[PDB]
Amino acid sequence: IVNGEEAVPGSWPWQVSLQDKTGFHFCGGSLINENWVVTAAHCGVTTSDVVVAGEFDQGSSSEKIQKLKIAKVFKNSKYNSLTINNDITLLKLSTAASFSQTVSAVCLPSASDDFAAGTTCVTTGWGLTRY
Amino acid sequence: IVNGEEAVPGSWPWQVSLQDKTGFHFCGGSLINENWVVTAAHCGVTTSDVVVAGEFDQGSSSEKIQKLKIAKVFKNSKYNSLTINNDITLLKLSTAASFSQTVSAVCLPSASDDFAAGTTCVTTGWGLTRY
Amino acid sequence: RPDFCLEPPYTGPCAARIIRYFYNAKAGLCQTFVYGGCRAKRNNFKSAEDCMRTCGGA
Amino acid sequence: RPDFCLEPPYTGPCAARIIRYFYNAKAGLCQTFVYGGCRAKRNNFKSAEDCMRTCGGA
Amino acid sequence: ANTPDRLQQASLPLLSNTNCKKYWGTKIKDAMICAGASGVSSCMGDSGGPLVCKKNGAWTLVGIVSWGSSTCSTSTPGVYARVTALVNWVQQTLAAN
Amino acid sequence: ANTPDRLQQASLPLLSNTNCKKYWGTKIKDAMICAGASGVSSCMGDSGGPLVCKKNGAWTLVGIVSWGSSTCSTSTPGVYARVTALVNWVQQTLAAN
Amino acid sequence: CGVPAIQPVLSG
Amino acid sequence: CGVPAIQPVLS
Repeated sequence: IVNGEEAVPGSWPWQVSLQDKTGFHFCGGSLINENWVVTAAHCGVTTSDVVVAGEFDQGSSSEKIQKLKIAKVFKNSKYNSLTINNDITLLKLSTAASFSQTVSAVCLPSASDDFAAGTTCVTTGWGLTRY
Repeated sequence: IVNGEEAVPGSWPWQVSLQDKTGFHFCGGSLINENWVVTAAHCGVTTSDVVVAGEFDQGSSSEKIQKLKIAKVFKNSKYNSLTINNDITLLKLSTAASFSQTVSAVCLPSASDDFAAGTTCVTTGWGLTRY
Repeated sequence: RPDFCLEPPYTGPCAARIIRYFYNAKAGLCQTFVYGGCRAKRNNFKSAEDCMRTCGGA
Repeated sequence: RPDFCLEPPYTGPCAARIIRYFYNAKAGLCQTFVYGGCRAKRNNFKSAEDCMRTCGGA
Repeated sequence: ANTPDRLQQASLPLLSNTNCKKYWGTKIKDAMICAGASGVSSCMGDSGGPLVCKKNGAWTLVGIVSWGSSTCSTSTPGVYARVTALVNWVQQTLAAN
Repeated sequence: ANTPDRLQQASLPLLSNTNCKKYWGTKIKDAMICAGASGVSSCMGDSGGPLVCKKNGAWTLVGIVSWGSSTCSTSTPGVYARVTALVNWVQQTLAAN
Repeated sequence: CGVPAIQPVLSG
Repeated sequence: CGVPAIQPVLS
């Protein structure tokens, strides 16, 4: 996030880090319950990647995180790799997340929910703070 | 070679290029007969690399070369990975090179040969021409 | 080699941080770069070996 | 991570042209470089994966 | 050139499709929602993470970080997968698995 | 940079051990021979290739490109594996294989 | 869902 | 050995 600010630690407890087997962060995601993470289709997640829940400081080796293996990847078959439309993938975890002070789920809307233009919302992540 | 010059094509017919399985050149070597190449121990050649004989222009896909598989690598067991002393390895080819106008062997000295200081000698290769 | 081997690496418009390989004709070998996850150009490979087999020597 | 992960890549005195990996802390990932074949420093790996397992995040 | 160690956040407004199309035109498709152009920007490493708004007191996933300016410009709209257009697929997938 | 496509050559003089040690000191060992410091230099990609001298009219392998200046300086001695010190090992290895 | 145990603090 | 069929030209 460019020109954002540091989150209060643990205050976005659905935010996960998607990492390869060496620990390299390549995408974010959101817990929607204890067994499922929703992320973007273009992230290209596979069952060799891992979901890291409970993280704040990726450079702290002492933080108490949950490293969760992925059992199955469900990319939306309508993802359009030319137009980027329908850019959503679900990850079924092989072991449940354990919900806690720092790990829990975001709510999902109904399909008919209307969020008005101009509403102040929030986005979070470990992406670049400068291009 | 920095500040050298282009060789007459084929005029150093013992010169080989040691390449990985993709064609990347990492070291030179010299044919000493149809079945053996001598090179440096620090080149780290394995039986997955290949000896390319008869080459002049590595950027010419049409030049007629001999890509020769390596059956066995004989690194001098006295090679000193700290001092770089005894820096020699032999490669036994799994198939003999076919000697020709552009492929043939360099002679080897006797252990007692004296090559006097100041003798003008020649070195050849495809190493960098500028660091 | 294919001319696409000479093009600079292309991160693209998506916002992922995905490690890929591109051929660097100035250096003569493949190098890593960060790909955004969509709209890859052809000088974009999942392994150094794929990259060098396709573009090596360009 | 080990401080050796923060050192620039070291080609060394030998004259080979051997492709190796080093961790680039400015970019946060491992990158290829040309190693001369002797006297490697520790930020010098035979695969990107080895490099990232040893230095990733330094 | 490297990512922050510590999790970042940004507040930002949702944009109407009409205002989003003033920059991106026909690249905005029916399962996309725009937000930002407000002095902040998602950038490489953020993809797949959340865009949340409050609904009845609880944070609700409205977008998934997807694409935008190729230099992460803070004055152009960020584009996000529109969860309302995709949540029926989400629920069907969970129910079948 | 990148390597040249086309095979290069350079003429260069052998150096006495004493004169080579005036630059490299005790790093020069008994199976090494020096050549150059003459305006040319071996450099990365040349290793393992030949340093040949004529013996009774025939080109004879006197050195194997090994190591030298870390920037391939043309004014410092290049160092080569000394084939006369290693050729008994060569002949033994051939005879056994 | 959607109610963090540690409340977020946003600038503005 | 050591006698190239194509003669080198050295400057």
